[PDB]
Amino acid sequence: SQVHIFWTEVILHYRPCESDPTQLPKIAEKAIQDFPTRPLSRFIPWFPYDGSKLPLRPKRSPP
Amino acid sequence: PTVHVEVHQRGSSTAKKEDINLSVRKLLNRHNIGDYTWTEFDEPFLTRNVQSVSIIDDLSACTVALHIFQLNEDGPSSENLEEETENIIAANHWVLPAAEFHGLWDSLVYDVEVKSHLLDYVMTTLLFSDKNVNSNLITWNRVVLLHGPPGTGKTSLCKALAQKLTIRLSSRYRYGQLIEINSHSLFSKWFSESGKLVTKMFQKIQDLIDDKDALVFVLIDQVESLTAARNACRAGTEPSDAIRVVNAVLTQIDQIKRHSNVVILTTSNITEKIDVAFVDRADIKQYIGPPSAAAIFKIYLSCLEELMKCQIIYPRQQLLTLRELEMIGFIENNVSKLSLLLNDISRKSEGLSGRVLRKLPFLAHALYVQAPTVTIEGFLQALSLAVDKQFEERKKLA
Amino acid sequence: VADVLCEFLEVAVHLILYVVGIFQKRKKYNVPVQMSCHPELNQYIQDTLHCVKPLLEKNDVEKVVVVILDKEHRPVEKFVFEITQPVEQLLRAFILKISVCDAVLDHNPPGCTFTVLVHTMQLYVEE
Amino acid sequence: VADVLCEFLEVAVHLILYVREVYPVGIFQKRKKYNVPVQMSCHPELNQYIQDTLHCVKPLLEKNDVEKVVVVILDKEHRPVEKFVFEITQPSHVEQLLRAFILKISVCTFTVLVHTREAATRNMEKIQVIKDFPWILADEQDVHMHDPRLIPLKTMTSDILKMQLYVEERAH
Ligand SMILES: Nc1ncnc2c1ncn2[C@@H]1O[C@H](COP(=O)(O)OP(=O)(O)OP(O)(O)=S)[C@@H](O)[C@H]1O
Repeated sequence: SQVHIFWTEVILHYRPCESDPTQLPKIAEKAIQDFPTRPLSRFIPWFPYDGSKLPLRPKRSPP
Repeated sequence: PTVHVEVHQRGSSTAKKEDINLSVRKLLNRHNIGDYTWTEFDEPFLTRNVQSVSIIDDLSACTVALHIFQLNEDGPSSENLEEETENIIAANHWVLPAAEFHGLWDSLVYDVEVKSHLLDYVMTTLLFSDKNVNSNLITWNRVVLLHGPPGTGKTSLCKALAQKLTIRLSSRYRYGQLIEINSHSLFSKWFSESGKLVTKMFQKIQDLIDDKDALVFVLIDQVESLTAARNACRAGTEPSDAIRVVNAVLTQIDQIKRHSNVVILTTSNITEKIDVAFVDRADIKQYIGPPSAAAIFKIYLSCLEELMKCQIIYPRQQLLTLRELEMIGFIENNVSKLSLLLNDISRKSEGLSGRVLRKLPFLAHALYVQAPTVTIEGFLQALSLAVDKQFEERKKLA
Repeated sequence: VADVLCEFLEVAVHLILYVVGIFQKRKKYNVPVQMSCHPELNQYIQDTLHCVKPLLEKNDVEKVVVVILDKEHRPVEKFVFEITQPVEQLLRAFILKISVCDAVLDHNPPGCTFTVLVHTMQLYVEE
Repeated sequence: VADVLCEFLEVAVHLILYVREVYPVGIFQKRKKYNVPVQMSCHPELNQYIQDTLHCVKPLLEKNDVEKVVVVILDKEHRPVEKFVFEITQPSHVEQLLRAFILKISVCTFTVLVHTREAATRNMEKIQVIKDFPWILADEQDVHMHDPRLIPLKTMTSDILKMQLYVEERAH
């Protein structure tokens, strides 16, 4: 219901020390909005573990 | 050497200046190829935060300086009297750079190199200002006069100057003010009240000058009206208008001479009937003359490729510039004919004022051709008849 | 718990500013994370979360939207953190979700110039 | 990325012998790499053993006959506790995400367990031609990570390198 712009009844925030950005309020509007998300892709390793194949082990150990 | 680059930033774009500078420098160094202007881009940021990039007079050089500007959206503010707020002053106030002024500096075409002289004048002014020269020992009145034939774009060049200077000199003055002075609304004439009225508008000019981080241009139209020739006029019947309103402006302008972030720009029509004590208080009195044959051809081009750009003349034929016709040596050919006929119109349409020149396509597409879409050489013929239509119409009004 | 959640929002905002040499390994909440040594930024992010603090004392809250801006401040990326606000692996599990997010996805120019927002543990990214 | 990946496995294996203390802390030192403070070693026998390891592992990296190259923490009796799986589809922007893996290893004996579709015989003979140390096919007890926590530690779909790493590990 409320959004804050640490830069709907909006409670912006200013911190007067930083005030280089000559036009602040229009910058503040952009930060708030939503915009089209990409789907969170359910991930899969491409080369899985086949139990019929056995890997390689060198003999030697660290001192 | 040096070359200048100007890039239109969008108002709805709000990225920082140095990011814009880095992005445009990146585009330039990647491309690094004459005076053409970029419009096509390949970066989503740069697209949503730039409108166009342009080179102002094909070389891969890197002697590049960036000027970034924002043409202000709203138009003029109005200036009225302090206690007689009805109509006493009514001066126009542009907060440059301004929207209604862009493309203006490009369109104008002259043949005496007024643009370069009248721009490097202000450049040398700034050079002498930053070097701390003895203002008691080398000085300038900061007043530029332009006079000439009516309708020949004399006043157009002043708005173009102001726009180009608040664009070129950005980051040296945050912005510029341009005060357009109506020299007809300051003649409330009963016993020197106008000569007292000049004082108030000039105090307001002082108000807009002391803001020492803003470059201010004072544009006076009809500077012959404010300063009527007092000496040669053997009319003692002029009680106090010819002596106490010219002397009421020859002081307020000698008062702003001390400051440095002010420039006075004046437009005149009559060379005579103006005070000899004001044709000494102007640094540059440059004469703007009626267009000449090559100039007429270039303006007609500008109009015709403007129409083609908006698809009015649908079948796009290459219009050959006069340099290409000189190179070929005036050889008739199946594409070169149209430029030749344009050039015959140019000699035939000689001596007209620039304003009627920039009108003539309107009439030639108004009466002679009603077609919503026109093929070339009929539209050209429409021009060649509309020019004679203008000659005869001028002869009609005696 | 709101206070320690705000310190974990500190961990988030700034380590995600990381997730280059001006950054350094140090012990936070008993894990080594490679952030920045900046004391101005340290206390500035502390200030962001401690002004978010009374906000969460209100308890009415939806998201802590840690917008990773581009250099244009006009989001080409973003990181909405829609925690439906009412052991070390899970206090590191959140960081591994965001690392795998920036893994399948990609980051922004070095200085991300981010401006934390709030709408008054789960997340996603509007790219 | 051959050099880049090689040095990454070096800094890896030092962080691997560092973070879970299977070896004392004092043995390894630190220097500066990939704009990251990294953990290194200079002990001779380990240095040359890892040296042989890397200049024997580069050609599998170039030819791409490997479904996944793994680095495995082993006990004194070859008892695996953590596998680190390089599920790699190798076909200016790459090294920075290896910074990200460096962080990930900070928040994730030993063997180089190379899961290949072919037999390790070619790789084995190759080990005994670029090292005196013999390579053998991995037995039953050095592969079985019972109850594997299938969490993908960090994936990169770089146009130069489809690279995903994670620790195949028990519930721990
Ligand atoms: N020489 C020229 N070259 C190109 N365009 C011109 C030229 N002169 C005038 N124009 C066009 O004329 C239009 C307005 O010109 P003005 O400047 O108003 O003429 P003007 O000289 O003001 O006349 P006065 O003095 O105010 S009657 C502008 O749109 C100009 O583009």
